[PDB]
Amino acid sequence: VHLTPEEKSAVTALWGKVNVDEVGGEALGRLLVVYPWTQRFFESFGDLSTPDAVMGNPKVKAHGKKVLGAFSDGLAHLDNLKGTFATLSELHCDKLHVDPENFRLLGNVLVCVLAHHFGKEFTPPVQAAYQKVVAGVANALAHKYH
Amino acid sequence: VHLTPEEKSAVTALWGKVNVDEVGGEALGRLLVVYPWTQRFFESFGDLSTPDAVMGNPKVKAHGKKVLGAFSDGLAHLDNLKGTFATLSELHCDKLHVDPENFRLLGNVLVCVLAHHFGKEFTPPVQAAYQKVVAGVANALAHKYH
Amino acid sequence: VLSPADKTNVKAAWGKVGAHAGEYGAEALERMFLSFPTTKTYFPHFDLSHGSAQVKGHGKKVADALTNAVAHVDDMPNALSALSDLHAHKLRVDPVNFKLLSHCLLVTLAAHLPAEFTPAVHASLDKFLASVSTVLTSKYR
Amino acid sequence: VLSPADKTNVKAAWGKVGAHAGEYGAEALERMFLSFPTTKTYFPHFDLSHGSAQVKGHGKKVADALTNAVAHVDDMPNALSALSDLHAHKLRVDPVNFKLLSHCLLVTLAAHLPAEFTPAVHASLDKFLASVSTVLTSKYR
Ligand code: HEM
Ligand code: HEM
Ligand code: HEM
Ligand code: HEM
Ligand SMILES: Cc1cc(C)cc(NC(=O)Cc2ccc(OC(C)(C)C(=O)O)cc2)c1
Ligand SMILES: Cc1cc(C)cc(NC(=O)Cc2ccc(OC(C)(C)C(=O)O)cc2)c1
Repeated sequence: VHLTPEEKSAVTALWGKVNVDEVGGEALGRLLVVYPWTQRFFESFGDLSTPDAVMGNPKVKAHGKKVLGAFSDGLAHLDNLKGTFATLSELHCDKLHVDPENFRLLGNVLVCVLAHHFGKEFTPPVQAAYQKVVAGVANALAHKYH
Repeated sequence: VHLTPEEKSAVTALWGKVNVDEVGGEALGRLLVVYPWTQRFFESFGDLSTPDAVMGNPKVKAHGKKVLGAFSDGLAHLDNLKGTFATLSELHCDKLHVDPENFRLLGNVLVCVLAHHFGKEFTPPVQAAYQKVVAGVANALAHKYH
Repeated sequence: VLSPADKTNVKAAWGKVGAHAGEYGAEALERMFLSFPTTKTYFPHFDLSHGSAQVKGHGKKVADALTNAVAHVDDMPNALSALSDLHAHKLRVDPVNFKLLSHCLLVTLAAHLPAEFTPAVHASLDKFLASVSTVLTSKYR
Repeated sequence: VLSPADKTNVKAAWGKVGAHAGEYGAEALERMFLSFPTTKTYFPHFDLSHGSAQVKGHGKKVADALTNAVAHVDDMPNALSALSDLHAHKLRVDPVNFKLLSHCLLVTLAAHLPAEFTPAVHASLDKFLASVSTVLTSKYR
């Protein structure tokens, strides 16, 4: 994606303060609570009956850290997101059958988590930088869908 | 945009049968009728209260012709839609203040008009090729927005 | 909100569809799968080939539901109650897809009803499909 | 449909917003203009620079309308009737933009309510904003 040097530094700087595992579980759990239809892929994770059950679910937490870990590695390749997520795109389309809209929803939920986590540090300009990144990753993951 | 040989042939062959004057007027008119809020950009066009008033309106027919005419030139540059529409893109942003979401609606309305006009000949594969073209043009026109 | 003119327009257009409803349902699905590839993610268990009896069978169910909705246009929430439960709690189709199918239904109707698909009927049908879509996603959360 | 739990969650969160409603509204608008540039096409008559009186004033109007919607959550179509007419007949803002402002309002609240923005409240606020958006676009056609 096209990020100005200042936008790239804002993203990087902020990310260095992120506990990837904590935020990954938090984002995925909120995705499942706020947009419950995304729970369709996780019926094997067990109890997702209530918000506390979703947030406290160890399998939701484990999938969150895996998803956010790949996201995190993607920030080191902001200039080649399509090439970085090509295989994951194919996997999500051909084997997992994940509607790409889910990636957009996760992206917005992630932006809300960063805002809740960082408060005033998550300024309007910093949010704008993250919106571009999250849209870029969602576009990269949907690129190989056919 | 990238289209397969069959898709490019489908688009080109069908377009050779399109009377830009006639189709442009239908497409713009139906846009103003089905999605009434788009009328906000045409206060100086006259009577737009009833479907019959919009469809028979001479300024709507003239503008529709201009729009599809520019759309036609883009079909001849399918491999470089962004460069082809750069000037009109800035124009639509800086001078006209047209929310790019309107380009999407027009494209869908155009597809309905081609289907209405060509019937059986506008097959599922042909529609698929046109949906790509119309999405590409809308994207090309929104490219210079800032 | 569907005005009395909208209801008349919808009843008139659907009446002309009549016995061809199922065939138009299947064509609409085919148009959607080809035009919007991501919608295929909800049917990994189907053969989506052109001519597929699975698609033809599903198109007929979709079309019958719409026929039911037209007949009960003044009472859609209850008429489609089981269907909204199904999509909200089992199928869990992301809401955006209903706009994709609605568009494809419109394109299918346009290609088959040249005389009845006037600008006014087009607007009424689009309003109708948006209402059906709204009822079908009303229990999502 | 906002459940009774949703209504309780919205009132509690909005109560905490309190006197800052106006400045949070202005912040949400600034976030929208930066994150989603296309929304500026609706404000070419405004000085959109940071802290302009026009943005601060509009932010206050938006927040007051939301406070009104919270106070009459059981009857929103009636409470927002005039606003629905205005957006439908004069402003004519494309429906997608309401989702963009809703997201930016949600991010603003998240950034300012660390204790109150729990997963359940986040869901309730998102549903509420979606409801307000539906009422405001209900008379579009
Ligand atoms: C930033 C977005 C995302 C990234 C970077 C991402 C990344 C990944 C990764 C790295 C895996 C592991 C694949 C493997 O083991 O080979 C995975 C698996 C999977 N993902 Fe995604 N993912 C994203 C979004 C989503 C969303 C939003 C959903 C659905 C709501 C989803 C559903 C799944 C499922 C069901 C699996 C299989 C898990 C398992 O078998 O244990 N993903 N994803
Ligand atoms: C997607 C295809 C589109 C193309 C290729 C396009 C093309 C054009 C062209 C060539 C002009 C004429 C400029 C001139 O002669 O100086 C123009 C003007 C205009 N367009 Fe677009 N346009 C498109 C869509 C839209 C849409 C969807 C809207 C809004 C609903 C819109 C609103 C306008 C307006 C307000 C003008 C000015 C008309 C006037 O001078 O009164 N355009 N466009
Ligand atoms: C106008 C909108 C729609 C109507 C009226 C409708 C109606 C129906 C009906 C009647 C069924 C069959 C239920 C039964 O077996 O009794 C069904 C199933 C289903 N629908 Fe929907 N639907 C609509 C839109 C969607 C959309 C947009 C998608 C996804 C892109 C979708 C995906 C499904 C799936 C996956 C099934 C199950 C098919 C099977 O396994 O047999 N539906 N729908
Ligand atoms: C939660 C959703 C929203 C609420 C509660 C809301 C509320 C309002 C209110 C209370 C006014 C002032 C009316 C008056 O002065 O009499 C207004 C004006 C306006 N709104 Fe909306 N609005 C919403 C969303 C939107 C969105 C998404 C946009 C566009 C991106 C928008 C664009 C406008 C414009 C251009 C004006 C005119 C401003 C002026 O010139 O003073 N609104 N809105
Ligand atoms: C920034 C941005 C941009 C866009 C297009 C959408 C959003 N997010 C949303 O639309 C979230 C959202 C809200 C409601 C949704 O559907 C249901 C059926 C619950 C509804 O409309 O009430 C589906 C999704 C955010
Ligand atoms: C192919 C395709 C893809 C997408 C995303 C949308 C569409 N089109 C639409 O959804 C049309 C549409 C319908 C209704 C709209 O808003 C109002 C307020 C009238 C409503 O929801 O009823 C706004 C737009 C078509």
